[PDB]
Amino acid sequence: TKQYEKSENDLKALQSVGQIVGEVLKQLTEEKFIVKATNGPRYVVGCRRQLDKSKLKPGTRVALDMTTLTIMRYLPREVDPLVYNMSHEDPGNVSYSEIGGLSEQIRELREVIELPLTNPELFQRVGIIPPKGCLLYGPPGTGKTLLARAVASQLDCNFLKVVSSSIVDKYIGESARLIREMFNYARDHQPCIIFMDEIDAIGGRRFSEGTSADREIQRTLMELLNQMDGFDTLHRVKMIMATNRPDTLDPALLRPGRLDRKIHIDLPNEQARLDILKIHAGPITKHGEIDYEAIVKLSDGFNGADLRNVCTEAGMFAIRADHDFVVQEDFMKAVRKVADSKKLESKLDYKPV
Amino acid sequence: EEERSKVDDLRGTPMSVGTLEEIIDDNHAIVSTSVGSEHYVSILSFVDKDLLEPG
Amino acid sequence: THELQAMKDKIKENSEKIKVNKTLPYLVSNVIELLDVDPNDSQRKGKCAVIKTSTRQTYFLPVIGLVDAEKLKPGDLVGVNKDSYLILETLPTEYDSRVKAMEVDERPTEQYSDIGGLDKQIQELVEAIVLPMNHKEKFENLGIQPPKGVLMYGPPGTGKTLLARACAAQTKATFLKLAGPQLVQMFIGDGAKLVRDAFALAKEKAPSIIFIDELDAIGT
Amino acid sequence: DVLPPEADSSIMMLTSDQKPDVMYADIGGMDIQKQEVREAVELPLTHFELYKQIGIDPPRGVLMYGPPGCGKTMLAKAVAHHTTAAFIRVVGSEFVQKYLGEGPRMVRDVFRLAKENAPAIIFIDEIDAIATKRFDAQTGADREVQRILLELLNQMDGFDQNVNVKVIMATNRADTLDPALLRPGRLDRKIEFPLPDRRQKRLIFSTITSKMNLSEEVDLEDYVARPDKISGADINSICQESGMLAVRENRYIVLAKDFEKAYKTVIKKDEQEHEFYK
Amino acid sequence: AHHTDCTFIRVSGSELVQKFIGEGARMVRELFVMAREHAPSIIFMDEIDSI
Amino acid sequence: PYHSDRQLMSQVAVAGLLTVLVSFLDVRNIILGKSHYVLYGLVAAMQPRMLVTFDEELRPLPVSVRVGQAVDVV
Amino acid sequence: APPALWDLAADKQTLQSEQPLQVARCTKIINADSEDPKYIINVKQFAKFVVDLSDQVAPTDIEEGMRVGVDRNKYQIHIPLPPKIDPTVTMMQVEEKPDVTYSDVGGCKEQIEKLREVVETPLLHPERFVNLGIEPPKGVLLFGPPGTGKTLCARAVANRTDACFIRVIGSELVQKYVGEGARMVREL
Ligand SMILES: Nc1ncnc2c1ncn2[C@@H]1O[C@H](COP(=O)(O)OP(=O)(O)OP(=O)(O)O)[C@@H](O)[C@H]1O
Ligand SMILES: Nc1ncnc2c1ncn2[C@@H]1O[C@H](COP(=O)(O)OP(=O)(O)OP(=O)(O)O)[C@@H](O)[C@H]1O
Ligand SMILES: Nc1ncnc2c1ncn2[C@@H]1O[C@H](COP(=O)(O)OP(=O)(O)OP(=O)(O)O)[C@@H](O)[C@H]1O
Ligand SMILES: Nc1ncnc2c1ncn2[C@@H]1O[C@H](COP(=O)(O)OP(=O)(O)OP(=O)(O)O)[C@@H](O)[C@H]1O
Repeated sequence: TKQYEKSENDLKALQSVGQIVGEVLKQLTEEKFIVKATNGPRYVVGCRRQLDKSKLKPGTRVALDMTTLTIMRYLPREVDPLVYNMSHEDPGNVSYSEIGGLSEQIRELREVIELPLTNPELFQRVGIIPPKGCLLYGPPGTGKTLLARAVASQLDCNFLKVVSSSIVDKYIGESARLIREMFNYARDHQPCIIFMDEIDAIGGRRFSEGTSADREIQRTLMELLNQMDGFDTLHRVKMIMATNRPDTLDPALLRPGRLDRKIHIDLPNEQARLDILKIHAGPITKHGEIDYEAIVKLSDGFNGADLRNVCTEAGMFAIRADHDFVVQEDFMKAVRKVADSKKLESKLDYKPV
Repeated sequence: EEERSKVDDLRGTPMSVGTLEEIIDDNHAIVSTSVGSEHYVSILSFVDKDLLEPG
Repeated sequence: THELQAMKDKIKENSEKIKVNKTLPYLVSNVIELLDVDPNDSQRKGKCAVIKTSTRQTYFLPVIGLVDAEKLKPGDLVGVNKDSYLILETLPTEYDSRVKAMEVDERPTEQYSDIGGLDKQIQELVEAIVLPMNHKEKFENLGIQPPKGVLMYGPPGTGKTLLARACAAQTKATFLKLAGPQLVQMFIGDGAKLVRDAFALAKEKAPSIIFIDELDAIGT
Repeated sequence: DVLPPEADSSIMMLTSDQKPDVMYADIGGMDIQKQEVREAVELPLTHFELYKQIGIDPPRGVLMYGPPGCGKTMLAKAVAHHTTAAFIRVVGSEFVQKYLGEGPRMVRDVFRLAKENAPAIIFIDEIDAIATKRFDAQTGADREVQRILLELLNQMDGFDQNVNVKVIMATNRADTLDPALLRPGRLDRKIEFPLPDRRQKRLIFSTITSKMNLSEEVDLEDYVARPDKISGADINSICQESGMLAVRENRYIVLAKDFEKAYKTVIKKDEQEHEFYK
Repeated sequence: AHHTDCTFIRVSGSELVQKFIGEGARMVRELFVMAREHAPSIIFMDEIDSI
Repeated sequence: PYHSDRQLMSQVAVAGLLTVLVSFLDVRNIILGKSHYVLYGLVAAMQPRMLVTFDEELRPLPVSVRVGQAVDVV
Repeated sequence: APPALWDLAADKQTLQSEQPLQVARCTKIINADSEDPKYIINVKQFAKFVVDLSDQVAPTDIEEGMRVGVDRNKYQIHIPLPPKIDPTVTMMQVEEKPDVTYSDVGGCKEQIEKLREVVETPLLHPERFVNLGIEPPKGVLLFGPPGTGKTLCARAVANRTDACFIRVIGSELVQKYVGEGARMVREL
């Protein structure tokens, strides 16, 4: 009964209007602060005595009065898409074992990614500067977002998710300044890891001068490239990138410094195909007879994806046979045939480097 | 005579230069001026409302 | 012991006073979540959050008033009335017009009985669409991953559109038509937020079915 | 009243008390391009008088090109150890706002605090983003920012005569740059970073290897031999990839194994099967 | 043109002479309109002499 | 063709529903429409004038009850 | 001048009618309907508002994405307005007036017979096919040497009886800044 009156008394405090945000450009005096609103207009105001004048500093997010237009309260930093870049989730861990190959790539990115974090000493002794970047590309094969995804959910620490389609921004390519601010919050939560999916479009060449989109895209690219040309230490931030074709990425990204490492996925060997087939035979209930070398002999040149879809094709073809446990003869039939249909639709899998 | 000293007050002294977007049979015409300003204006004066045409 | 009804009278009178601040949660606004406490210069504690506007502007307010930061992570659409700069109610959901509702299908009258000669490939289709609906328990028994994308190709006709939309009317589940070139837009990457909104309302209406044609128009 | 001046707005100046990174002793390749940077930067910076005496007018316009390899911004990082002056570090894109009217305030402030701090130096990295022709009003705000390029261009005629500014600039592609800038009278200096040669090879090998623990087995001559037949590069970060094939281990003092294996690691693309023309 | 005192003009001109002069058209009639406003006038071809 | 008049007077009469004046209009257009048998032209080409027309058309100017049918002699 | 005299003399009643319904700025489409009374709305002012309607409008007349009039201060929906379109391009294509009647055909009969009964007969006598239905075909095609193309179209204009038809030239579809002709063809 009385708790309600507590809420209603809270409304009495809600009779106070929200204040207006702004930035601190400079300060002319103690009663003259050169400020700007997030909406563009600039102002000069004094302020009350609850501030610490030195704490103010230029380039400071503050809140202003609705009439006096002066600082009462302030907050250091804010960013909307960040927590959503941190909200990615992936199972595994164990999937890092489930992927099969590729071993030397797995351990390679484990070293150049994880090792600068935990052991800067090994690097600083030999005199070598740690690589700040890496590149992945399929689908000559596939497993990019899988592997790197299980590295994000594997190493944990701090990690940032980026799809290349969120930098679109429509008017005023300030998704550029979202790359700047995003890198600043990567300097906040550092050490951090950066995903980059589908980097071809946000990596284009501006070969032929044309239209508008290509130009402002190239502008955000200038932001990227010059923030990897620092003027800044990116040691503590990691960047992982995946795209179809390593062709349109321009020599600026192809240049070390900005992009130190280059690693690819290749079509899985019948050994790795064997292994991933093993881990894909686990969840599916099977008949007592199992022979993997049948499918390994028959299946050649598939993606790892095409192979797991081949296993699912076996089982979902086996829902017609209505058997709970299913023989691998039905798997040889449906796997073989429908797999070869995938290979008839496998047109133009041959990509540049 | 008196009409010249009348309609000028209503339209005076300042008036914006607008652009006719489309016409509704109410004599209300959806209009457009910088920026994104639509509206309904029913007037019988100076018109010529047939020959206006959008744009 | 009867004074509890007196406080009841004042909480209802204040609720009536809340109604005048509840009319209307006019302006739509975007949120940036924050929980902050400001020491001085003696002490002031609580929660304070950041807010955008429909007019692209941004404010900073002591936490609403009515509902608390229980909702949400930085959201939007929170209803706030003009100069109040306080949110009486947090409203959903999402957006937007043509993008929100591209298609809402009652049902086309035709069914698979109107076509013939496809019994094998319509067995494959009726498989891929029907087996997650009713037979999901069979999958969890066998440990099966159902299919998602299913490619449909051939020169008209065929008549694969009457196939997909007929059996789509036989699904009774939520169904959204879509045209391929619709994703071509006026500004950079509008089609992106378009498709994300599509799959968001699809995930809301789950299970559902979305049919697109002329993918090769936008898939070059 | 007006700005004090100059109290900004934005940017701001400095950040160069916590910077630059390392001194010009890093790179030893150029020795000529660095001399044009020398006479075109800090010979005018120390003497405005000797020019009027000898009767030759020094331009403030500086333009660098040729990448990759990098060069470029490392000459600025090295200039901040050379010189004590003003330093403007602005990404060519960084200033594009929601309101076109913010551009002129930003760049105008840049120039009035530049001449306020004169002797001064201003650097904009890759204006190629803002150097292309465009019409439509949406990007027409950016047509107002190339009108801003012409604004600050008129102001770059306004620094003359004498005191002062140094406008240095670089780009990854200079094709689309509209000639009004480069055309004589404003930016008069065209600098081109050359691909490293045998001098630049040996100098870059020595300077990068001086910062790593190296074995007495490792030879620099064979790698100014076979990679010099093709590369090219970026040679620096390729030796860094050698120390990084040492950082593949668990390694003590790097061997020619990780060197040669890093030169074949990054990179060789062979042309051609069809090369039998020759 | 300096000793003749007639106003001196070089042809396109980029990019931004399409801005100041006219909107979009053949545009040499609008440039020719400027040359009609200021007469006598010299039009130079700048430069398009290149390899 | 008479079908188009049939469709216009057929669709406009769907309203009101009666509103018997619609069953008055459907015959109204076909007075002159299906009357025929006389061409005018003007009346007339010889420069006389129709006497029933001016007469009758002067009364319904304040049209009230049966004056419209008196004029409907036409 | 007399017509302009009476034209300018109606402003006295016009200003009395000018006080009400003027607030119609601006046209606005809704986005969702929160509850029974309340509708969230977006206006090209780019501000967005949740509000009711002017109670003379029946609340069941509103649909999602419906351009509706407004009282700007209350922001309430004033009147639902049907048109959401159109850029002048389509009404530029909207066609009127006949010319070049049938007998202007140059003796082509089977052609003119088929391309005639395919449009007139279903449109002139719809009940006939509904009786025999079946169905008349969706559309037709013409082509050949220039003589005579597009002129039999003019004949379709002449013999056209009641419902107007919209001519569409070929080039107005293609425009630069891609995605324009799409909106075009869709909205037409
Ligand atoms: N080596 C692998 N081990 C396990 N699963 C794999 C492997 N390679 C691909 N897959 C399967 O492929 C699917 C997609 O993951 P992946 O990151 O390969 O997509 P992708 O590489 O972006 O595809 P594409 O390159 O064809 O666009 C996953 O469901 C995954 O199970
Ligand atoms: N095998 C068939 N069975 C039943 N109907 C058919 C068959 N082939 C063609 N049709 C008929 O042809 C008509 C035209 O359909 P059409 O072939 O254009 O559809 P579609 O090709 O699937 O659509 P789209 O052209 O977008 O691919 C349909 O009304 C359909 O009834
Ligand atoms: N002696 C040298 N010769 C060439 N490059 C070097 C030398 N020493 C260091 N570098 C490279 O220069 C890079 C930094 O240069 P900078 O920041 O100027 O890039 P940039 O010139 O903007 O890039 P780019 O010119 O490729 O677009 C370092 O990553 C380093 O690998
Ligand atoms: N068979 C015909 N009957 C009547 N008139 C004809 C015939 N052939 C040509 N003409 C006359 O010749 C003129 C030119 O033909 P028209 O321009 O209509 O064809 P077209 O428009 O060139 O065809 P297309 O649209 O394929 O270019 C027309 O004005 C028409 O009156």
